[PDB]
Amino acid sequence: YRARPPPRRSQEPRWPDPDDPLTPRWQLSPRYAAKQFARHGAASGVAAGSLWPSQEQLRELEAEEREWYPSLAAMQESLRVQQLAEE
Amino acid sequence: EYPSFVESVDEYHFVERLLPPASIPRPPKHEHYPTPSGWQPPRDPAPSLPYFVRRSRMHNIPVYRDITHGNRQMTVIRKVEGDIWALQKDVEDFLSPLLGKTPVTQVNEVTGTLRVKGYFDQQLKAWLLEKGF
Amino acid sequence: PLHKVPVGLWKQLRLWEGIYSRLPRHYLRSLEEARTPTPVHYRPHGAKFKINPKNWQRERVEDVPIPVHYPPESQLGLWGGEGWV
Amino acid sequence: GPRALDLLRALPRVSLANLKPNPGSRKPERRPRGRRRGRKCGRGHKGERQRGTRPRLGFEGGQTPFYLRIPKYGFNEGHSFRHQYQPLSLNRLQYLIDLGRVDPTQPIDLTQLVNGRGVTIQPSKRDYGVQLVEEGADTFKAKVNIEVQMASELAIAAIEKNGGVVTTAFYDPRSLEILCKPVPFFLRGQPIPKRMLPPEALVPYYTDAKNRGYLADPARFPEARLELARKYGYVLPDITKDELFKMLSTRKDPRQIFFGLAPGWVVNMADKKILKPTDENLLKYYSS
Amino acid sequence: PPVLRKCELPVPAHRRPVQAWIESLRGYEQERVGLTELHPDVFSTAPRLDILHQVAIWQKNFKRISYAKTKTRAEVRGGGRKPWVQKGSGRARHGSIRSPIWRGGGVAHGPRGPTSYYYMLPMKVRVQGLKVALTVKLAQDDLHIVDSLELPTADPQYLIELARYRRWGDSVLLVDLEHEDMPQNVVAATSGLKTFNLVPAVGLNVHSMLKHQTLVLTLPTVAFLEEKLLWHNSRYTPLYPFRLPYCDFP
Amino acid sequence: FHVRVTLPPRKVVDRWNEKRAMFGVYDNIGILGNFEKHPKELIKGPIWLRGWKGNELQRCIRKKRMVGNRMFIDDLHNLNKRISYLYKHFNRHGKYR
Amino acid sequence: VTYFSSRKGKRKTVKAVIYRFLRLHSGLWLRRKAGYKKKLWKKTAARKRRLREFVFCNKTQSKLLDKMTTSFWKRRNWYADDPYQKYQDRTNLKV
RNA sequence: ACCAAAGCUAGCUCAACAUACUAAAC
Ligand SMILES: [Mg+2]
Ligand SMILES: [Mg+2]
Ligand SMILES: [Mg+2]
Ligand SMILES: [Mg+2]
Ligand SMILES: [Mg+2]
Ligand SMILES: [Mg+2]
Ligand SMILES: [Mg+2]
Ligand SMILES: [Mg+2]
Ligand SMILES: [Mg+2]
Ligand SMILES: [Mg+2]
Ligand SMILES: [Mg+2]
Ligand SMILES: [Mg+2]
Ligand SMILES: [Mg+2]
Ligand SMILES: [Mg+2]
Repeated sequence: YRARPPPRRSQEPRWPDPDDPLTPRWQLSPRYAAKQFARHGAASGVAAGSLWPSQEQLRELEAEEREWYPSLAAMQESLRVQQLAEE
Repeated sequence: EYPSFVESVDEYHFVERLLPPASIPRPPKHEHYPTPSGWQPPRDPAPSLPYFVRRSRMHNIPVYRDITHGNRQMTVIRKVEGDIWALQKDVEDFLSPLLGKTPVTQVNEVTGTLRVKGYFDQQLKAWLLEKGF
Repeated sequence: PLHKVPVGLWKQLRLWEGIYSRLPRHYLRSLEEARTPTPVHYRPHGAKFKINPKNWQRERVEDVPIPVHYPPESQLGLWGGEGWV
Repeated sequence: GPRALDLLRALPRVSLANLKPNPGSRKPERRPRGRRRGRKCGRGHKGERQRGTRPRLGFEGGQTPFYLRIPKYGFNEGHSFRHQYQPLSLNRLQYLIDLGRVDPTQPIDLTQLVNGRGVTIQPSKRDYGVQLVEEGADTFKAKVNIEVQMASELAIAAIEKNGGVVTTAFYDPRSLEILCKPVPFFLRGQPIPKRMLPPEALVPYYTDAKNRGYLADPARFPEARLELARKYGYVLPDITKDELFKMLSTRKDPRQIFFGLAPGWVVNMADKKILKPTDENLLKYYSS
Repeated sequence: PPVLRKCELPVPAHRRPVQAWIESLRGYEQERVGLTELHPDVFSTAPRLDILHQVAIWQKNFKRISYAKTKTRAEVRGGGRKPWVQKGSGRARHGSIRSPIWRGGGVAHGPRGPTSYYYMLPMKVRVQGLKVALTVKLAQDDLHIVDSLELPTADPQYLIELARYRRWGDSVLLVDLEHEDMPQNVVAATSGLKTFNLVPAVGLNVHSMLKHQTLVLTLPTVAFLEEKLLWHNSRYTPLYPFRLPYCDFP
Repeated sequence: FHVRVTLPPRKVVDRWNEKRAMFGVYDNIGILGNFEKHPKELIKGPIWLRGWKGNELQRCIRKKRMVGNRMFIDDLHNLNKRISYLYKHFNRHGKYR
Repeated sequence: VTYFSSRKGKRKTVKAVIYRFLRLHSGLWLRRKAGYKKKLWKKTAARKRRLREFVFCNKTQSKLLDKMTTSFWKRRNWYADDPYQKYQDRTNLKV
């Protein structure tokens, strides 16, 4: 007998059907398209401008960072106040 | 409202440094042996011994120590090709004056492995280095 | 054997097929979306992160709406979006 | 050499009909059948043990258990928030350099170490990078531009004696994951994020010149080097007169993760391209 | 014209490569056409029948999924109530009528659902098993190197008579380099035979090598197998799966 | 203990059919093929068992987690009851504790 | 002890032992003496020192705690300024 | 020697795919 064709992983980008309700959610999430671009990029067909955050996303990121990450000068001033208090 | 981007190939030589090698690089040739880390390559020709202790994939001597039951200490010499009984005889002749008696040994011939009863890893490593393996 | 489509999508499939498909698209899109109603009985927290008073670490907090029951007499009046807790 | 290959000539063909595992590799399972292994089948007489209803492990038959009578004390209290640093001995570093896993001609970083398989960083286990110890400081003869997160005075002195550069930088867990596994991050499709600043607990460590902190004042580095040299009794070499001074003095921006790359770039490895942002808000956010 | 093949990989200084004949599948009598050199770390390693047995058992078992399932006493249809009272009846006490004691009752332990007997031997163990299979096939005079796997005709009886003349045995496994690069002559000659099986290089396995009495390898297949098998002797542990981009690995 | 009185027809099994001749052909697909596809991909069977192995409790847990939303009513009830029984037996019953 | 969890099917660990015990990497378990904070005015300075001193556990209790803890608590931890880092290993144990 | 004994089939079980899911008769 002759062997069957070997199982080969396709290197072409694969996009699931967004209108089929049987497709999973992780295959429609934006991270799926981002990873498809990272894998192929050219043959993927993903707008490279979408990899960066949008305006509202940038604003929310800046708010989060300014609320949960103090500046180096402010942190040094807080540390100086604390060491002065201990002294 | 997609932001504009620039596509460049100039800074892609930095990405080559972030790719780990899938193989192990051969040790560089030094002007003096042994190296400061104590490493030493084998001799250029093969010795006339009827056995060959092949180096590990990291270019180290395959002499390890093993513990069993929390109190049984053994020393394992691996990667032996040839008359393993000659290597066993040489090991017993080398370890007899150190202990005053013939050391207990097991010879796995189908595996090419020697197993001495006790911790003699450093001494066996130095002995194999003197023998040029 | 197993069902090809999960049970949670059966109502969606019936809404997609049959006479439910011939309904107006604006009505259909108004019915599909399930917006979170305003908190009436539970009091939500403002920020998405909070510092634990015991752990002194930042943790992501979320708001879970408390189930409220609307008796059939509430559909004849205007209770303000509340009901029986 | 392998006389077994010559012995295999007289032996018949090796097939699936003559295959035996190693003697002792398979301990045969024993079933409750027969006169010996039947008749209560290794369970004993009545009680809870034969019927399979004995209490849990810590239970001692109603007596207050040992694992509950001991008072609570802080031993692992806040253990999931203690910063961990994988140790790297100068002995191991010299071993890697001598075996050729890492090259002293280039700036050595955590990415280079994990590529050379010198250290393994598990950032999900609260690991915060690599610390330098001095277990092999006596026989260290390598001149490298090392980049660690913590270092001991003895290790820094042993490196300066050979004429290297030690620097302690900070990496929040995300940047540590990215620095340890860059290719799995480049295959993710996300821009290179910024390097978060160290918290207030580590700021005095990274703004100190004795620790060679990456946020420390570069004007106090020669003074600290001279103090270390005069303390450990070795002459401080003229580092600026070295042929590899550029490689020895190359630095990373406190917001930078890799060498040469910049926060906000997308590495498309399929087309070998680097997409850089051009938006003003994007650039301000990525350079802040 | 003598066709000679040299080892394209570094051979250790203490070991010499093993030489083998290169036959041709075109003529009946032309059995000695060239000379090939095979790496000793691939075709002359130590014969490890235990590793052979391990890899064979793995190949047989790791794909198995037993679709055997019996109904316990909880899945049988009836038996929801006591058949008789606990006392007074004079007979034995019972609960459900679907107990494993009863006739139409459930099974006490039995097989439970689809069971997957799945496990993965270490990659170096599987590679060493392949090496040992090739080495024993060479050492037992059951490995034959051919060139280009060319055939004059598509007659399977031609291959039958050729194997009977060359005393290859009952079963022959011809390994080619690629699947689409297989000549239609040998394809049609092997599609009608049972004991003569044609497989590509990525389809070589310990189970098939032990099932077929004779192995046939072409020169490009030998080179490919040597290159694929010798890579694991001096490789690192995978930081991430080898399907991802590495420095020197595809 | 009454044994059959006639000999059964000898099953003529050919060990050289297609399946027996090509069995386990691509087991080394990753090793001999520049690893892209794990031998997991050759496993044919239920979805919750392709390249996975566990005891009965883990099997039931994984089945309910993966394909539980498509099972029938009686099948899902029997699966929940089996999960409960296996939980109680494995966490409260036994000898070695 | 939950030998097989219901969500993941894994083995769980009891939190009391991690709250009142400390495992060194060499296999030893460290604990506090019971009653070192109760009625200190009624006890002698020597007894109070005995209560304040740390203590080890024997083989049976150590194996019990190993059974009650998972493998996450038996790992090698490299903490910054760990007081027990010098005790994480064992030296000169001639068994 | 009675009572009796032996068949190999009816069919079931577990999965995969699947039109997309209250069969036919009304
Ligand atoms: Mg061991
Ligand atoms: Mg037993
Ligand atoms: Mg058993
Ligand atoms: Mg008995
Ligand atoms: Mg009895
Ligand atoms: Mg008794
Ligand atoms: Mg009793
Ligand atoms: Mg009894
Ligand atoms: Mg009591
Ligand atoms: Mg670690
Ligand atoms: Mg019932
Ligand atoms: Mg009832
Ligand atoms: Mg009952
Ligand atoms: Mg039944």
